[PDB]
Amino acid sequence: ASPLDQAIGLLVAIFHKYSGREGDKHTLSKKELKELIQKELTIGSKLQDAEIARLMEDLDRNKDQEVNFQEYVTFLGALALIYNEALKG
Amino acid sequence: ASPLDQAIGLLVAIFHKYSGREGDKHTLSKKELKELIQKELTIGSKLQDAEIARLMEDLDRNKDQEVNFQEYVTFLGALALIYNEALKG
Amino acid sequence: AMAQNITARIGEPLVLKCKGAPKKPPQRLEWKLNTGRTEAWKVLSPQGGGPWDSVARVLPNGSLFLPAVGIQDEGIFRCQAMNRNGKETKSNYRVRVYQIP
Amino acid sequence: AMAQNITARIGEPLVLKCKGAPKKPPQRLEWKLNTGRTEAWKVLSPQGGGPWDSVARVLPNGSLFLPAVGIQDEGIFRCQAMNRNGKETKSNYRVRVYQIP
Repeated sequence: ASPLDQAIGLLVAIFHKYSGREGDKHTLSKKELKELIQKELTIGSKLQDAEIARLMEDLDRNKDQEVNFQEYVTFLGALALIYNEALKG
Repeated sequence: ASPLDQAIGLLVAIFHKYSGREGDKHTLSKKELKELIQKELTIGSKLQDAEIARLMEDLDRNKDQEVNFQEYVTFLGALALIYNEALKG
Repeated sequence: AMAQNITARIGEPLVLKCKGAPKKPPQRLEWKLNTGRTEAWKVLSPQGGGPWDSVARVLPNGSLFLPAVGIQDEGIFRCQAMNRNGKETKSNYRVRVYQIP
Repeated sequence: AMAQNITARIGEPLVLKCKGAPKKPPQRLEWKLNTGRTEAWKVLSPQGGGPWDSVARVLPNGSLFLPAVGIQDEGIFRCQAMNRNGKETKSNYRVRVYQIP
C-alpha cells in the first residue's frame, strides 16, 4: 500500500487494538478510550483526568456512553485542525 | 511524536505538498486534487477520469470548485469506512 | 460476505430475534435483505406499518415472526439501525426451504 | 500570533478592505476582535444591523469605514466567515493611535 493508505490503515488498526478488549468489540468504552488517549496521544498521559472525561463525553454524540468509529474520526479531525492552525500562525 | 500523531502529521503534510502549487495555497484545485489521488492513492492511477471527476465534484460541498482541508477529511473518512467494512465481512 | 445457514419448511411458521436497539429509547430502524428477485424487503418504522406488516411482524422485544415462511421468504435477511452518528448493526442469515423451484 | 502594524490618528476617518466572501452569493459573516477591554466587537449579518453599525459600516465591496477612529477603536481587528463546511478566513491587524492613555 501507498504512504497515505498505510497511515489510514495504521489509524484503523489502533482503534481495533483497544475496542475489542471489553464490552462491545467494535466500540470504545470509557476505559478503552482513556487508555487509547494515554498511550497513543503524545500529550495524552499529561492531560487532567477531568479533561479526558470531558473529551470522551463530547465525542459521544448519539449519547450511549460508547465511542464508535465515526466518533473517533471526529477526534482525528480535531487533531488535524489543531496542527493545521499552528502551521498558519 | 507518537505513532498516531505521526500518521496524522504525514496526512496533513501530503495536503500542503500539493495545495500550494497553484491558485490558492491552502486549497486543492481540480488539477492538484487529481494529482494527489493519482500519486498518493494506491488505486488512484487506475481510476477512470470520469470517476475521479465525480469524486472531486462531490468532495466540494460548499460548491466553490475548491477542495479545502475539511473536504479532504471527508475523503479520509470515506477511506476509513471502506477498510472497516471489508474487515467486518 | 457472511451468512448463517438456517433450514426452514415452506408454509411453516418461524420466529427469530433481531436485537440491535441500544439501552436508549426506541430509535430508528431499517429492514434490508439480499435475494435473487427480492420481494420481502420492507421499511420498518417505530410508528407505522406497511405491506410486509401483514406478512410478518416484530415483537416488542425486537423479534420477528412469520405466519408461514414460503419460497418468497427464502434468501438472506439482514438487520440495520440508524442512530445520530452512524452505528449500524450488520448481520445476514441464510434461509432456505425444503422443496425449491 | 500574527498582526499587521498600522498607525492611525484619534478621531480620524479610516477605510479598510476585508475580503473573504467567495464567488458564491453573499454568505454568512462574523466580526471578531481581540483587545484589552474589547468594546467594538459586533456581530455583522448580511441582512441586519446593530450598535456598531452606527460606529462603522461595511461597503458593498466588503470594506470598512469609520467616521472617526478613536481610542476605543484601538486594538486588533479580525475577520471571519462561516460556510457550509468550515472554511473561515484568519487575519489580524494591529492598529494604534498617536496619543494613548
